[PDB]
Amino acid sequence: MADPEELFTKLERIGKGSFGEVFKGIDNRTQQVVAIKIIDLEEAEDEIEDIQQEITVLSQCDSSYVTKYYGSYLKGSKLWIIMEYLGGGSALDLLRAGPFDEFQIATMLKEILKGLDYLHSEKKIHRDIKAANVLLSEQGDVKLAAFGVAGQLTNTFVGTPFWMAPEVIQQSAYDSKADIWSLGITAIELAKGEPPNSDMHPMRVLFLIPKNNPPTLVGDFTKSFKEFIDACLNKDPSFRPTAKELLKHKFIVKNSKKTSYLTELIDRFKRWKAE
Amino acid sequence: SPADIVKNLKESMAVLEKQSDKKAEKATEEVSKNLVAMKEILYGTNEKEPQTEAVAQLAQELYNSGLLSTLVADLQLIDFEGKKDVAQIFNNILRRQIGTRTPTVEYICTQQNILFMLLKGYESPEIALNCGIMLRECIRHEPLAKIILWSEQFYDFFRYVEMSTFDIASDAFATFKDLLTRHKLLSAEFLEQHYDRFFSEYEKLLHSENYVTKRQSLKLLGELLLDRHNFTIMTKYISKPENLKLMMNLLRDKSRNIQFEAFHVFKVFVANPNKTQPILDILLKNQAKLIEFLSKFQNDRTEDEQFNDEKTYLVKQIRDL
Amino acid sequence: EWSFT
Repeated sequence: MADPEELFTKLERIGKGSFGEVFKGIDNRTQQVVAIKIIDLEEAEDEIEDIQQEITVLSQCDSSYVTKYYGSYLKGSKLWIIMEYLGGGSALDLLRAGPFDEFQIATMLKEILKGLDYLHSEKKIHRDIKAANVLLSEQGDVKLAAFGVAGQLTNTFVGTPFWMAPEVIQQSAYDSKADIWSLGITAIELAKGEPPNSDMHPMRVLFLIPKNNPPTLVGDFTKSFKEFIDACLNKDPSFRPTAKELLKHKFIVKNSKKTSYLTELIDRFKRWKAE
Repeated sequence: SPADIVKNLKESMAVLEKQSDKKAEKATEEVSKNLVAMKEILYGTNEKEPQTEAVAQLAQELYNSGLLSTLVADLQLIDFEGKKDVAQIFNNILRRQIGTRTPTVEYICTQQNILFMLLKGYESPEIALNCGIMLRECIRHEPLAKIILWSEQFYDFFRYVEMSTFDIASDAFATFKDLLTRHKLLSAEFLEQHYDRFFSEYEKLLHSENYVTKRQSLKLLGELLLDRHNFTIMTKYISKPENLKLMMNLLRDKSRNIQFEAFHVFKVFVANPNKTQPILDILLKNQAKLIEFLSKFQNDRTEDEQFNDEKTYLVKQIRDL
Repeated sequence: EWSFT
């Protein structure tokens, strides 16, 4: 009996390019800003139980390194999923206004890694780790987008194979270590602005990833940065460090700073953009 | 030790019950550290294995303290991540056995009121979901499933699955589903022994304003009928003419999915080799408009083969009377 | 529209 259209106010679509299903909004009661996802359910018709599982899993997380779930509202047959909104923007959006310090990169990775640590311990995985899902508060807190969050035990897809681990591609038996692999790519991505083989055709990529040598960080970056990345990007999953282990890697430890300092980036972006 | 750890946790447990603030922030933090080392013993630290000797000695020191009953009785008082632990620890014990018999089952057979405390948890929104994870782990065992399905507190679901919170409504339906399904030979024994009242309340579900509730119930009706164990119920259902009156209308529903779901219950009435009079009274009176409907009904669904087979069939049936 | 009555 709760009408979400009265309860919330839909503002611009976060699918500023992307899903025509996610909007910035306001909780009319609290005035707190939220992200609102609207799912058709008629059009979906593919296991409401799936969409609900996707929610039960999300609702199980209370880490401040993964975006919060606030609840769901049914109007007719459209379902409003309300999630925590992040004013800073994404690492990918921030990148639009120039490159990052190894300090800034390491600060973020440290945070993401904590998210991942939390997620892994609950036998969960992320499944969509990429600069675009590294979100920031205006205060500079860093957290994983809810999009990816999933149970290990399980339109059911990813659109692009760039961040995908070679075993995942081979439909192979896979686990949390494939997240670790994506982190590796995300790193290269933060360092370079785009993942390895951006210019390539996604079909061709898919067959290179398992066949070729793992990609590597190239150019003016410290040895430990490169070494971090070479750690993540091991073809053999078992030879990939855990999240917890990576948290104490010379690159992280030598280069993390307070997350507050990340607001330099936010500010820079704000200064940069027109309008 | 596994012996003291339950004694160290029972004290901090009792302390929190019926309290504060300064000694509440300190005390409720203690229960947390307890519940983690608790869960640590049951999931093998980093020494690879849960020992199975330390896990055995721990397991007994639990029904004896009886803290489990009260732990559920005051779940609201625990913190989020602790509540998460509580279920995680509970879910281990419920499963563990020597091989021959599950001792947790026999223990809960004794302390009975522990089960319905969980079904009551559906009224606390801050505890509802947690409780779900426990009960659906509890329904897995036959002797625990016997207790709930045949209880008076069973018919509470019909407004639990209507609860204003969609999440909670859903989670309740998941248990509801799992009860009337899990042990089909147990579940079947319940339905003919209670047809009138059960289907009285169920009929309300199919009339719901809530789209999901409506859909999921109609879908769940389908599965319940198309079941080898529930044959005696389906026949008793596919003959009352009120049941067929409804389905026919649900086929006119604003929603594609709902209609299609209704069709699968509808077909079962019209496929009956032993149709009873009132059913034929309705089918004959509508004969003309029915062939007219099934001809046009979801033709877009071209590659559905079995569906179209079912359709061409239902028309022969209706045409030939 | 179905006819029942």
